[PDB]
Amino acid sequence: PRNISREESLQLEGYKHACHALLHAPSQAKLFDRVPIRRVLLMMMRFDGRLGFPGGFVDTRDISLEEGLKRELEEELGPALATVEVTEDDYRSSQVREHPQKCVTHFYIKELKLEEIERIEAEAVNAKDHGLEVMGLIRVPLYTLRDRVGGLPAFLCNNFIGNSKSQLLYALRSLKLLREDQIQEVLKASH
Amino acid sequence: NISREESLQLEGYKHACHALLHAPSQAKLFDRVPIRRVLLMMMRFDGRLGFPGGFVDTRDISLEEGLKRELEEELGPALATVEVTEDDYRSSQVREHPQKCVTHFYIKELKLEEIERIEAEAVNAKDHGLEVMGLIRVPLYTLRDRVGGLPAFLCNNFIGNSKSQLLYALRSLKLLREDQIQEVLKASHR
Ligand SMILES: [Mn+2]
Ligand SMILES: [Mn+2]
Ligand SMILES: [Mn+2]
Ligand SMILES: [Mn+2]
Ligand SMILES: [Mn+2]
Repeated sequence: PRNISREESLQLEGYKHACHALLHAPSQAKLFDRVPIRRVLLMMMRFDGRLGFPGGFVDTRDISLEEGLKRELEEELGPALATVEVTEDDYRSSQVREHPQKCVTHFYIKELKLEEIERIEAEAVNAKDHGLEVMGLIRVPLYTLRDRVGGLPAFLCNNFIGNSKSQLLYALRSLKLLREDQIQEVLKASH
Repeated sequence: NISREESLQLEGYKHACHALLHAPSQAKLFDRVPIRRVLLMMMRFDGRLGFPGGFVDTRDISLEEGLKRELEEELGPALATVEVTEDDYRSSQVREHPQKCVTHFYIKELKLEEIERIEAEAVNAKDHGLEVMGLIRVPLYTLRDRVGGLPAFLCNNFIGNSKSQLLYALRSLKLLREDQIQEVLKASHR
């Protein structure tokens, strides 16, 4: 999994493209009324039994990266996304590979209002892809519990698709949620 | 393992109840792979997968009344009308080095629409976004690559003897035979 710029990857020939987004919102809620949730981050159980971000393959000879993302989000997350514009401003990074297959993955990150996230969750059951490609929506625990494992560390022990584990860790950094040491720490507690 | 009447009068041990709710399904994945059955589990606040339910004080209302409560709390209001009776009981396990606990497992077949209504109102549960970070369905099939679906699913991080219990259910409901179950774990483990 290699880093590459948007413009450079879009000039490539014979590559498959995918788009995936992290939809997130701040929250004041405290787990057990003591542990702050801080922010809601959405991921999913996929048909293949792995955790992933919503999104999928985009044909760039046909539609833009944003256009492809939009369609796949509405299919996977549901009608509530018709009110949700993920634009070029939301674009973050692009990784490329040639093995097993020549594949470029794009990652977006988009902040929403809490009630937006909540509407998305409420309406996900009505998605075309519910109970098929998408087996359920999930929130990422951002805290470590007193036992030093429960929460994010333990969650990172789940089974992730492609580079999704790495994209999330990037977002944790990008959104200033965890310091590099906190991130390294979480990864150790995870074993 | 353990036993029900042997378990319910221990001494000091803490008691928990969890349930697998499931329904038959005609749906097919890529218009190819049958779903067969919809089985509910969840992502917990601690980052692990588990069944809904929780602790129930043995002296404070029956094992079923503990469960039904923890169900409405975690899965939501829809459950008030779910009837998780004594006949829905299935097993108990004893542990010690952890907290000394008795886990009671319950399997109850519902109608699909009922599962659908449970997933749809789950976002209204007292514990949505607190104890319960989201419901999921258990993929029962195995993909052409012979890893995706259930075997990949068993590599996720499960609480307690949650995995154990699920394997039990799959045999309990004649969903997979013992060798098929073994095939799945051998694919899973690697
Ligand atoms: Mn997808
Ligand atoms: Mn898709
Ligand atoms: Mn409880
Ligand atoms: Mn509970
Ligand atoms: Mn619980």
